[PDB]
Amino acid sequence: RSSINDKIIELKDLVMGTDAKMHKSGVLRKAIDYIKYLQQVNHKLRQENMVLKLANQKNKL
Amino acid sequence: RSSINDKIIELKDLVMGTDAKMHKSGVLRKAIDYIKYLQQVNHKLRQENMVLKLANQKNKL
Amino acid sequence: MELITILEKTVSPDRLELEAAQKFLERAAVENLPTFLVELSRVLANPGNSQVARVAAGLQIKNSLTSKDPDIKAQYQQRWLAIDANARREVKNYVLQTLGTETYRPSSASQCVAGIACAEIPVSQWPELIPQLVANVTNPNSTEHMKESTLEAIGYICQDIDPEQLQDKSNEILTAIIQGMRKEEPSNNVKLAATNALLNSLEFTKANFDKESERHFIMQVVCEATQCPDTRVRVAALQNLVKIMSLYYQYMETYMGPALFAITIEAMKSDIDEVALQGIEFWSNVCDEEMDLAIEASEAAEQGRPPEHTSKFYAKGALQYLVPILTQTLTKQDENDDDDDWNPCKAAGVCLMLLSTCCEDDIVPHVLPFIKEHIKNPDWRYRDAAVMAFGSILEGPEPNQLKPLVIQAMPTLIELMKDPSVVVRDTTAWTVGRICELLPEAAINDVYLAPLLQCLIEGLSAEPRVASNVCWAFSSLAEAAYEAADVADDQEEPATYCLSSSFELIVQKLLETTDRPDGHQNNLRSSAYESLMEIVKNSAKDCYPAVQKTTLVIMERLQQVLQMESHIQSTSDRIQFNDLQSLLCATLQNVLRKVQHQDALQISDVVMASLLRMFQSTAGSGGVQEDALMAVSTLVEVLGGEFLKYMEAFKPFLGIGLKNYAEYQVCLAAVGLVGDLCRALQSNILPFCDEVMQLLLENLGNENVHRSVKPQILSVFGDIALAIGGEFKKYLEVVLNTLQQASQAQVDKSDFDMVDYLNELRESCLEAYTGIVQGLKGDQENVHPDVMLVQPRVEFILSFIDHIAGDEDHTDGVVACAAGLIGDLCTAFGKDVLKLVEARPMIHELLTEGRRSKTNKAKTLATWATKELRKLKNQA
Repeated sequence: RSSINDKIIELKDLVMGTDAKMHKSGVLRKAIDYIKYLQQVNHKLRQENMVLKLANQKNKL
Repeated sequence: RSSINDKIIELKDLVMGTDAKMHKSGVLRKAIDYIKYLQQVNHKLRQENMVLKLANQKNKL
Repeated sequence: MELITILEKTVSPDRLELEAAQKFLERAAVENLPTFLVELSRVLANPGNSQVARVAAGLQIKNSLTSKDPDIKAQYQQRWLAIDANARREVKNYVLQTLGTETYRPSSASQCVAGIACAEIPVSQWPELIPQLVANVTNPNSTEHMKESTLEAIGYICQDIDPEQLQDKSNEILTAIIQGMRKEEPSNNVKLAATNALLNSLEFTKANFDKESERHFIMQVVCEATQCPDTRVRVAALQNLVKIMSLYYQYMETYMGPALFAITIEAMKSDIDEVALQGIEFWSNVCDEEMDLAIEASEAAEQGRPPEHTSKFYAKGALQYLVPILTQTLTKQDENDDDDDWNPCKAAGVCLMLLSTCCEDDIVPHVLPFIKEHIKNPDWRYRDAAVMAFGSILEGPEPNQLKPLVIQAMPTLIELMKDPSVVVRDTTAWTVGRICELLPEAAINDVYLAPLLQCLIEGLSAEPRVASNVCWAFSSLAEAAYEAADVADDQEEPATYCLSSSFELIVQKLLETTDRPDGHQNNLRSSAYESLMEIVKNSAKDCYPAVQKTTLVIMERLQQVLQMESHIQSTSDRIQFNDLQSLLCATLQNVLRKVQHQDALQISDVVMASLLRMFQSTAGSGGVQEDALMAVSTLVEVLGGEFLKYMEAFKPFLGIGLKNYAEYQVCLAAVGLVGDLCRALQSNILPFCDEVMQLLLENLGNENVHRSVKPQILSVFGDIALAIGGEFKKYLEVVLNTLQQASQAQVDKSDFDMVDYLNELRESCLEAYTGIVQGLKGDQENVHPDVMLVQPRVEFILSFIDHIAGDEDHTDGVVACAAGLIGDLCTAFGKDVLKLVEARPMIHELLTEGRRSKTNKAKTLATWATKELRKLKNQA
């Protein structure tokens, strides 16, 4: 059932948009970039949330 | 030439690291699950920073 | 006619009378909908009328208040309260009282109390609804028909009402739904409408499950409910454990051992399909949650933080209980299975595969015994299960543990290929494929490779069921044979590989297979082509003569099909044709890339005829276009310069594609072909340059065009400059200003798509600049004066790169081009360069980044750029 392509498609509907179509070898591009993107973004958020808990846990009663 | 669309070794490198091995379909499966995870995490992390912000981050004349 | 008669004019002997309502009713609704539905609410809340007039009444009240289209839906609701804010005044109690009127026909009242509220709640309204429905169950004096249908309503509300707008008042609703379930409740019919309701509410009870207090009760009811002898309930109950398990895995530690485990296992055993399917599902959901938690653990570990949630490893823990039950279910086969039908047998094989990728290695031991014992069994259902069990644990375990087992399984596997049962034979061809794809090494092994190929060349003749997987097998095997003979590959391509001895026969049979009075069954055809293409792409330069015979055969068929177009009858026939069409071109591309420049030329005229004809005549499709362009590109790339003769007799089309931005996909192909022409002809292309440059620069300006298409264009400007060199000076002017415009573009780096787009733009610009400097610099290490024209921009350029150097959202690709652009800039002006980058440290960090980089292009180019910069250091 799950060919190499049905996953590639599942990945398309994943990275870009529902049903608009870029071809293969383009999806494995954005996919790689998206992952790198999400990783950093998330790392930054984890930090920002540290300061918003450190320079925030002081102010309390 | 030899690896531009067949070069899922890069997508693999991210999701599993260069170290070990695996086949195509078992990399875009790992890719798909990982993106979905980074998406959630990111969402969660996001709705969190939103709290430490809107909340105590302000009001103490 | 009437009202209690027209709505019933659907169950009568007459085809033209079937619309006796679809016209009157409809061609009367718009006129006075507020006076078309309201009245309907009267017949609905009318105990007198039958169940075909009241139900048909509610239907026109429902449909006029709902549809299953994310747009058409959120449009009728407004109209519902865009109406007399007094016209609904009565409907919201005219229908809210029909509940509990008949036996099983005022049920529509539920379908209405929902949709209506699914529009009057997002606006703080009908504060007299939720209060009602609840009390309609908490009230220890209501009837079945009452409660039952009231629960449904509530249910139908949780299913379609934005979870957001309801997260509030959830204990009343939950309380109502909880009581409708208590083991006390006499009517199973009630419990049922209540369980199916809870299922739809599990989403917005998050607040509730968190407090262990309430949870245990919710959990206890659901578990009891699974014991109720009314299967309908039983299932819907098991359905709740399945969802709950996928939403609150964290709070399952408690009821797992003393309950869930036992409940579900029995379920998996149930001789009742609807039941066991939920059992298998429950554990597949454990596997999912656990695999995902496994990532969390890995990530958190190198983040020196504890995992947000941890896995109690249930799946690994129930292996000994699970595997026997599953492998036994694989036995409940259904000889009669050409079905799009789901069932325990299917579910089990999949669930097994899941478990296999979750517990990996641990799996084999629990599965091997069942395999070894039954792969010999006289009963075909057991031989099948054995092969199947075996094939489906092939992904998860460490390969070096399976490779040996495989090697010892091959002979048996090869014989089973000839088993008398189709089922056994389908399952085996499949297992053979999985081997071929997950463990090439063992498949391509020389001990059994000979018999293994004989067997498959045969398998190709089998039933679409068997053959189809045989194709998949051949594709996997093909790539593996190539990548193996690799060290036997000298001067960039294998002189030979192990499939050689049989290549000629393999492609031969595949062509026959292509051909199948039934090729449409199991995609046998698409698979045969995809397989033939793959056997061709991954082939040894020693069977080239075999690839030739094929090309003729492919051109022959491409022709017969092009004439075969004027015989289309069914809308079906169309799509078919289109498919066979594309499939062939696709095959044409793959073959061409493999033929000698010499063989290309001969084929040239023919191919181009077919493609030109195929683009020309088929100038009324659109999808076909983007397929013929691809073919040409491929041809352009192999013919190189000789392609010049088809140019004139092709230009009109490249034009249609470049202008047709209504289907950017095609415009994209067109843009690429241009660059594909720049390299194949060059200077020579100058004739059309005029037309192209403007036509292109046109699209960069007209903004109807999809933005993805733009970066491709800027990039192509550099392909042009390289091909016409000093002649580009004519266009140097505008292009340079455009590149600057695009370079300074900006976007909210908070909309990813907008990160990819921005980088594609940044990467596209740098390419064009590069192609320009190169194009003007010429190449005879004398550095033609033309390059000085871009001398002014040098200051700006070394800039845009900086922005990037600063912005993190980058891509190694961008870092790559940038490094290169620098290299070239030193190579042309080079004084003026060294100091500007000196007054820009960030650039330098970027260069190092382009070295500590994993990507190849990135590495080399940074290296070079650095030596080219360090060279300018001691020039003074």
